[PDB]
Amino acid sequence: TEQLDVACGQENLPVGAWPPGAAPAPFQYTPDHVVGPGADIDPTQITFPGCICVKTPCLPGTCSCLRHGENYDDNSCLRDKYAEPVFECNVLCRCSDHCRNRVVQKGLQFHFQVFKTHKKGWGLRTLEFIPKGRFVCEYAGEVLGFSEVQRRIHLQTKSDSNYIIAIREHVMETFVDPTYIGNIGRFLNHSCEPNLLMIPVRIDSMVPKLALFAAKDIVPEEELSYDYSGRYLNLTVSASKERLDHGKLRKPCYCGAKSCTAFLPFDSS
Ligand SMILES: Nc1ncnc2c1ncn2[C@@H]1O[C@H](CSCC[C@H](N)C(=O)O)[C@@H](O)[C@H]1O
Ligand SMILES: [Zn+2]
Ligand SMILES: [Zn+2]
Ligand SMILES: [Zn+2]
Ligand SMILES: [Zn+2]
Repeated sequence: TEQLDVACGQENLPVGAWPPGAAPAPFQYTPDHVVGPGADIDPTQITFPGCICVKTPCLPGTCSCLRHGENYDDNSCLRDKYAEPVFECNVLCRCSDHCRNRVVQKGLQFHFQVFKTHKKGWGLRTLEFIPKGRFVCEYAGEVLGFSEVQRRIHLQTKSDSNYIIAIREHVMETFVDPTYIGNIGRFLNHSCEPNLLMIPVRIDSMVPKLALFAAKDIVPEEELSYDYSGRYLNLTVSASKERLDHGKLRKPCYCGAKSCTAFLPFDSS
């Protein structure tokens, strides 16, 4: 039995695996964050009451979800010292599901493929063109507390892929770990010159979605990457987004970028 869809039917579109007859190490798929040990906020619970727009579209000035201008353009592309927080209209907003401020919530819109890279283990690539600015995928998994993070990191062995990420927004802190239960974003490799940008996007919950948007046009078969240090295009003091690992060895980076630093920029413990 060859597993056709790495996402197990749980996303809008299947995600294939390559090469034929090869599959990544098993994990439990989830399209969305789930509660993990130490989480104090259930990421599935509604926290935000939404906007009051019902008679006319949600627009800046009148939509309490759009207090910092439109997040997205009409093609659903992300527009664009302190960073403006992004809120989508949510399950409680009475605007229609066509509202231009509903984008991450709509889910995957491209066909991706988990594939064996030359030196980085499995990665994720697109099988189709993705326009600059378009939502690509979340990085979703168990939402953990700080001590649980510490507990898991300290067990990371030498060949372990490291997946926990720490999001700090200035402090709101969110730890997401798709190691055991996670979505397809867990397969994104790091690049020193990546093609995705991660933005914390709030929808129903105070626990943000870690939404990756295309930072440039991405062509078919192009591998999808983001910066594990979270520095790429991160030009405010407001939001650090750091992948964590254990141990003092600096792991080599094989991203191939001209500005490669030669090391994978985990925050080590
Ligand atoms: N630019 C890069 N250079 C070398 N290894 C990388 C890399 N980006 C990601 N990795 C590898 O991928 C791990 C992060 S999880 C990313 C998916 C992973 N390659 C997998 O097969 O499941 C890293 O710990 C490292 O093993
Ligand atoms: Zn509104
Ligand atoms: Zn709204
Ligand atoms: Zn709306
Ligand atoms: Zn690199």
